[PDB]
Amino acid sequence: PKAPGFAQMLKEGAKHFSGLEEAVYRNIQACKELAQTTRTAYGPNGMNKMVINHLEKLFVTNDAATILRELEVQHPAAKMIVMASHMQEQEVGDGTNFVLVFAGALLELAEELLRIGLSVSEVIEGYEIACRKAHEILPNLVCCSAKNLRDIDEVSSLLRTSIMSKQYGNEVFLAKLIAQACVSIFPDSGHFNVDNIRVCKILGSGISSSSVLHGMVFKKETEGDVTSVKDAKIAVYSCPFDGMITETKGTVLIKTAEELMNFSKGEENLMDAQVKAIADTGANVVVTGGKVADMALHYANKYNIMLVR
Amino acid sequence: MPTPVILLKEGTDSSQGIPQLVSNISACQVIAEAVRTTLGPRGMDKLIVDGRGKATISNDGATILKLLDVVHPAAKTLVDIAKSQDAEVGDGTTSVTLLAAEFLKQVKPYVEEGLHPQIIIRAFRTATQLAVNKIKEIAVTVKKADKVEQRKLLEKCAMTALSSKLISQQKAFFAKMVVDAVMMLDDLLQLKMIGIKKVQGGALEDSQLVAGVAFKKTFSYAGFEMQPKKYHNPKIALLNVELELKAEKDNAEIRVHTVEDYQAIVDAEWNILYDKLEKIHHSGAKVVLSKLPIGDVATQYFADRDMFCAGRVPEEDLKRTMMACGGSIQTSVNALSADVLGRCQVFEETQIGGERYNFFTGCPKAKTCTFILRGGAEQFMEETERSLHDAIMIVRRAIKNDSVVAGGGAIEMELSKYLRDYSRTIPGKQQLLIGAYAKALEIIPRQLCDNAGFDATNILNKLRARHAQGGTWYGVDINNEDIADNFEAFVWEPAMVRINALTAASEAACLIVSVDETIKNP
Amino acid sequence: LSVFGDRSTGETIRSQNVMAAASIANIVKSSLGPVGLDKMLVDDIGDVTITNDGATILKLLEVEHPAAKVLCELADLQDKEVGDGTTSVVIIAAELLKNADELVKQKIHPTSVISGYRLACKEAVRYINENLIVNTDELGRDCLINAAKTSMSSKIIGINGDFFANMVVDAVLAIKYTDIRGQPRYPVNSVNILKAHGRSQMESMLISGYALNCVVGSQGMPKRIVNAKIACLDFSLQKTKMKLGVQVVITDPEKLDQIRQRESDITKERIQKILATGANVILTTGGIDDMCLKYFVEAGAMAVRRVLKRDLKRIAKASGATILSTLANLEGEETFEAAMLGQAEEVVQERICDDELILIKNTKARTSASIILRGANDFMCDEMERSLHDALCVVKRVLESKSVVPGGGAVEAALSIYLENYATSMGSREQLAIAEFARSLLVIPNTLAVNAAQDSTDLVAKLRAFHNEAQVNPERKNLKWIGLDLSNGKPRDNKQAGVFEPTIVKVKSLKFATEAAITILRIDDLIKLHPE
Amino acid sequence: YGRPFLIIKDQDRKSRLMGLEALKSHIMAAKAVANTMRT
Amino acid sequence: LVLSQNTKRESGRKVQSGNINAAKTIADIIRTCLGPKSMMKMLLDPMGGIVMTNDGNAILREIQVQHPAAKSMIEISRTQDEEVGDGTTSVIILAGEMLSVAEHFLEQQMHPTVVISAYRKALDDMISTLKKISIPVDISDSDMMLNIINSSITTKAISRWSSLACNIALDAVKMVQFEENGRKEIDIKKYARVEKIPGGIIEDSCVLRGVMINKDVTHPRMRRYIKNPRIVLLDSSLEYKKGESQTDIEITREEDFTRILQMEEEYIQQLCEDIIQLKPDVVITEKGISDLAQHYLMRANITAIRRVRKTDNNRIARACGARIVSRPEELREDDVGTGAGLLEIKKIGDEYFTFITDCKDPKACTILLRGASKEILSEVERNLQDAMQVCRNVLLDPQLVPGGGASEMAVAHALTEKSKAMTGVEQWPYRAVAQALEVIPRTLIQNCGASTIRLLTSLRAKHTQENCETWGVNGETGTLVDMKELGIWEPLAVKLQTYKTAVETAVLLLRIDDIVSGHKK
Repeated sequence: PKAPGFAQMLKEGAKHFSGLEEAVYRNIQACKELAQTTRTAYGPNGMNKMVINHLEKLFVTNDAATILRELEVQHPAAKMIVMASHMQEQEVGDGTNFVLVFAGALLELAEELLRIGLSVSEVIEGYEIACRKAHEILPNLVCCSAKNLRDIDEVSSLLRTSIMSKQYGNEVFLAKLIAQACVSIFPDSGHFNVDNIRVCKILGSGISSSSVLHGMVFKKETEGDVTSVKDAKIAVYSCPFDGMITETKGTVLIKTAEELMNFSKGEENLMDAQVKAIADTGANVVVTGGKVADMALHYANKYNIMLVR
Repeated sequence: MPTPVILLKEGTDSSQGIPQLVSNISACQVIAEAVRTTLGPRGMDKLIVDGRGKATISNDGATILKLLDVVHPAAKTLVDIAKSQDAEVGDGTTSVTLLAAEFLKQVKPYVEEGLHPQIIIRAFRTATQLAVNKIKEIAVTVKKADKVEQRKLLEKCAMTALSSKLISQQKAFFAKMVVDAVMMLDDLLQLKMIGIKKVQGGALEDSQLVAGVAFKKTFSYAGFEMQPKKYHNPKIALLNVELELKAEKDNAEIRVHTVEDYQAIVDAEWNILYDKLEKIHHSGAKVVLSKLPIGDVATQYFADRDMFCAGRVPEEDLKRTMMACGGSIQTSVNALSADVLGRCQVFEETQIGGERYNFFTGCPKAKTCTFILRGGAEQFMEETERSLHDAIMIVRRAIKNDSVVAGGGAIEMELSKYLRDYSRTIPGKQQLLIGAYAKALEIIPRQLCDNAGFDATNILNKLRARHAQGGTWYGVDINNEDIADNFEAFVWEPAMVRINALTAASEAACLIVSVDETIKNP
Repeated sequence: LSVFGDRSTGETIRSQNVMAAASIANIVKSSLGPVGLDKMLVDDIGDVTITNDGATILKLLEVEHPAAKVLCELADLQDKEVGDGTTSVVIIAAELLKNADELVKQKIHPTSVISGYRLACKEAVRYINENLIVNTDELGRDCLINAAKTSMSSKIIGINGDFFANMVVDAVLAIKYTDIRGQPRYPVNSVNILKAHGRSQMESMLISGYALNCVVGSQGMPKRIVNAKIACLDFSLQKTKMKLGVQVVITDPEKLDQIRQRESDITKERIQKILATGANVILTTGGIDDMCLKYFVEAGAMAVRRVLKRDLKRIAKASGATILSTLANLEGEETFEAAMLGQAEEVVQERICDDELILIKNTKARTSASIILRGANDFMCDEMERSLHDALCVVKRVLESKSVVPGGGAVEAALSIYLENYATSMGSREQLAIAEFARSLLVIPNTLAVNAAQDSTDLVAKLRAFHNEAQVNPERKNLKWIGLDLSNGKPRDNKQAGVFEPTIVKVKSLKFATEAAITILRIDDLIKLHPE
Repeated sequence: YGRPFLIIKDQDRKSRLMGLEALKSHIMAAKAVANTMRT
Repeated sequence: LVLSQNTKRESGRKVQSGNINAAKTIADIIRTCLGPKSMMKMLLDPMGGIVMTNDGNAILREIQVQHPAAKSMIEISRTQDEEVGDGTTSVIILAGEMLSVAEHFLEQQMHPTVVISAYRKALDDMISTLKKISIPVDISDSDMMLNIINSSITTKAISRWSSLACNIALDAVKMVQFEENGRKEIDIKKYARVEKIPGGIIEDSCVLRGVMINKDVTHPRMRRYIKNPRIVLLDSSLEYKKGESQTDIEITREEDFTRILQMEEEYIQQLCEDIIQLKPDVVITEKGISDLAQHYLMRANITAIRRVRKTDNNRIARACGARIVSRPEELREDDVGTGAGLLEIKKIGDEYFTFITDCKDPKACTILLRGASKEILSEVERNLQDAMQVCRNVLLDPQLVPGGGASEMAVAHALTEKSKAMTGVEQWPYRAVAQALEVIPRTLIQNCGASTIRLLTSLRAKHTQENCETWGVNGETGTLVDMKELGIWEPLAVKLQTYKTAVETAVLLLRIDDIVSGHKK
């Protein structure tokens, strides 16, 4: 014993699979795991789930894709369906749950016919054409093709189902606020892009006290005072708020004494003149992410202007 | 040699279901027991030391829980809520954890029954919401009433709030301090304004509140001792700009053939500093502050002209200072004018615990003060500050919200009773949840009596009987060791605290119960 | 301050043992009631063991923590006292411990808890006698049929129970036995059970007699005897010894042949002397020599070597034989008497599963019963006999105590409320323990329902109501009832359903549970000690 | 149910002393300090 | 640390699926091995040898595993093999597949107990089904049995040699009938000795009217060829044997020592003359033989064999009808080795063999297997073992079943007939088991390699007509075939325990919910 033979030592250590056995058995089972992994997933009665990532980060979840995103699965075909719904999610949102369910079920009976002796290729075609027929028959089941563009009530009733599926507890609040969100946004950059929505996360003050703003927020500090004018005059500058330093290494040089006085002195007055010209426009706020000149803010307070950072 | 293909990584741990679910509940109970003793007029506090060897005592659990680095996932959520409620309202975060696990605890046997968690959470949402409104209904305001000075209630709340942590014997002392101190916070109302000075040594009963700012800090330069340190009615200069001969300014090489021009230049560099100083002096003010370092020589010039100065200052305390004296911090010496120039009732600087401090207060319009916190134990300071911190933020909301309730567990007993009768209304599986919701609910005084080492059962049955008909704010007395109108015994709380508490607890389990399995990645 | 191990006290150990007990409970929580699911354990090397009875499971479960071992050994005892309730009793132990601990987990004085528990048990059993149902009025065979198939539920064989129980009841009435001159005691474990993989339990057969896990010694020896000429003999048959030290010394060689001659002739004449009686069947736990084998073939005799001591004792009691440690007489000569013979209709060795085992049919002296097991694997048979082993006991107890208790968890259903009211009687603080005692006592139907996997509380609630109703309008002859079902998931009359259990089962169960928690509850501190 | 589960890192060596035992332990230490300085 | 310290435990559906999966493997690894078109497998024993065999039992009997139910499945194979021999070609493949669908209701959240409950119902009808569709057969008619045997053996490599074995199996089987049980005579397959000798050819192996001994004449002068000898079975040794009582001698006089030595001579010779007084011819004993007596027995020209294995001595005794003796003085002429048609000792090639032929109506016989190589031979006899075993089962029951899956479909619709008429939740399990049955002919298709789905549907369609029940699947054509002409006929009892075993497997694995390791005792 202790010495079988190999007809092909082609492999320096690797996994070659064959005989349909993996396809007929191993491929199926791995898929069946995924079904079992997320069978509970969808449902207003479907409950959430949490997983820790490899970097020990918490994730409570009911959405399959996100939790699916948290799984370094190693079976190849596993990833296929994973990335499948992953893009599917990228395409539509919820349904990840559903498609995986479709996935396993389609697989689950498939080997049965395969085990019953049905042709894999013929299995492919029949599986194909039926889906095509399904597309054909799908449209004839549309009812209540809700149309009202900018009402709150319709979509609130509408969007709830998405909410209820992945949050069965707080539909009324969540419905109105996104409905509040959706109606607030009109076709401006082209038909209500999702990215036109921003979200801020603030701990405490349980969900009922969560709100929605017709504006936008920053969880950042401030430099001078804090005021609101109903006529807000904002200055926006991707440029860092300071004297424009040449990118080239331009070192100031002097030759005589009186340079020093006027050098510091002049810099002061020009930034003041810089900010003054801004202030004369009445702009009570200037914004930038970039580096901020200290005397400028000194001036900015002197003309009492808001700064963003 | 083929091998059956694994699904996930080696050692990717998972455990599913009730055995999974119940385990977390135990951990929650484990968590709570670490904090059960904590809050209470005769409550408890703990000490924990890090791996670095730094000891840390605490009475507010959130700090302790923050110290207690949880490895379990679901337990961190409990830790997470503490930061929330701590970032919300303060002590009772202690109780908040008690809220959850006890809510966890009573359902746990019902969890043994294969009950869909959604059912359980369904009532939990129902119970909390119904509970919450009753809180609002039986909440207490005073501004409709007549016998309140705007601070007495705040005064009462803190005494109530303060009557659990380490300075419990001096609540009557500090309460006035903070209330009148918080009276200054209008209307930015933020804690950043008001500083805390953890000054070592001295009896905490000698700890000070100054209607101004003091500096725990300084630094030694040459003449820094020499100049006068009393300025009876001084004028305050606030410079951000440093004062030194081109120490860290724009970098530039200079070119000069002539020695005299070389001569002239180095003279000129000095005249720069003199010129600011001339601007400094000719301002006529007497005190200059700088976040930045100051040339030692100018101090001598200030000493020569008997002006005070200080550099390298914390801007925060400087920010207080400008917010204290109303003057404006400057970067331009030349554009200076007296309008931005601070004034104070009197400035001084005093030795305290050997430490070299700088004193100035009496500004009639100063919306910012600072707390000189004497105390002989390092650990006391932060612990007190944390106690101090809670005291401020809690009354801050109280200033924000003129709604109060009695303490001493009366609220919860009132709720449990109300829900108890309400459970009779609702038939079926919900009804059992309601009672347990009440049954978990009552725990808070029980531990208090436990932390009092009393027979809470007599108290409870007395309470429940006494809370059947005779009066709302009847509740536990620690000292008389039984029922009392803690409201008339002046145990008064902002509603929001428990309001947020139960709600946050509510979702916690609703979060908690909603998971069937765990997955681990190495 | 003791070396080689520390101590933990109070709640830490208190809860710890609670955690230990609950762990023990969940191990067995799924194998109880008509819908319990049986366990199996790979030993270490694949000699696995499937079984539903915890007493086996626990006995086969290694334990290191103290308190759990109490339960396992306690589980063993009730098995040594009942046999099932292993399905239940340990479940009772921890849960009552669970609730009682919870009270103390607040403040409650343990000794107070003990005292109410002391009353609670006494309260319970008294009402148990106040709720008893007697089988004497009932049809003997019918209720034994009922309880067995009730006992047959939760077991592998519950489907075939009617065949089985009928088989079983015949066995016990075939194991009738006259006791102290005033009792008809019926001896368990006296019935012989032989397990044999192969045919189905459909083909499993009871022996109206005894069956032997033995074979014919001599292939030439005959195989089946239609006669009653049967003997047992502890005395072995070899060339007789000197048997202590007795040296044989020869100075005169002339008789060594005669010496060596008689060495076997003694065995030979003993063969002849017993044969001259005409005995046709003999057993000997001792060894049997081939010289004897040859002689018996000449007789065409029937003989057995190395038979287990107990069975031949049953044989002598069965056949009417006298087991004989030797041949003797009140006079010195070793004589033998036909009166020592045992008698029976026919004896055959038969190859079941290609292995010839010996059958005994209808000993006229004392009617005997033995049961032949047929199954798929050895794993199936050795477990089903345990159920069979327990199957005998319960009926034996029913025979032992002519009284019955309805099965299907009615007990605590009635107990819970009756104690619930009874708790109010004391007025102390112990009634809480009484209340938890009842509350914890409610566990069984919940375990049933979860084992049946439906909404438990509502079933419980309905069970609470009718039993609560059973405590309203004392005209209860048409208001007192008993019963609950799981297969259809709704309550019933187990009395009408025939779902019955022996009273003694629950009686000792509660008491043994009562004692156990008492032992466990009073603990407040454990101290470890490392080995040498 | 009964099985090990992880809560705080190094839990084996995360020892913890509580209550009256802890308090006295402080006292003996404190006395040690007291007597250490007595002379 | 609480429970058992590093002994693993698991519960519920994962356990359920795991057992479901392993059996699926367990059945699968052999699905190639049934049918006249089966395959044939060769194995590595752990210690180096080779066994090549199609009979699944030994294959699984030669299988090491870690998961339990597989080992649980293992014994089930060997048990039915032990009781029935074959069907092991099929029973387990039935078994796991039953489980394979059996899981399918686990996701249906149906409690297995009912699923068990239907099963016990299902088998009952199944046994009733087969009894209805059984056929008794005469047992005296040889040729049908021979047909039955080839029908029973046209599955193994000896297929090319059906004629030989069929008669070979029949002859030994017939000649083993121990009538002292009245008319309840019972045959034995342990008196059916099998001797495998390499070399020669299958055609050379034959049934011997007697016994074969791998030993030799102790002395040349004893003849190696005799027609009608007399044979002695001396259970006792032939030499001087210990005085059992730690006996001792104290001689003092010179002649004593020499005297005693003669006495042992005398004692031995004593034995010799007692033997010869019955005028025997052949001496057989399981113990040694004194050459000095052997001189005497040589002096009597009486054939002698020493140290012969006891079971053979019995079969030798059962060959010549004589009974073994341990007592030469109590030897009885009723056990004269009469019933000996020919005595001989041949040379097989490097081995003497003892040739004992033409007993009058012998009851014991050994089959002489003369082939190519012992692993070939060992494979043969296993097939022989099955061949003879079923025959006695046929000798145990004259009622026969038509296999080839024909019976399988018969119950299948029969349960379907039962299924639709048995309304309730349990109905779906009932049809499912019927659904399970259909695989065996299907499996037969793959071993042939034909369009399984179409043929199966037609077969079911074929068996929808009540008029025809013998329609089964041909081994080689892979076509629907009525059995009556095809003749693949089987003992009913073979199929009974088959289903009996199959369903027992199902219930046993189904009640499982849990795994426990590390017992440490």
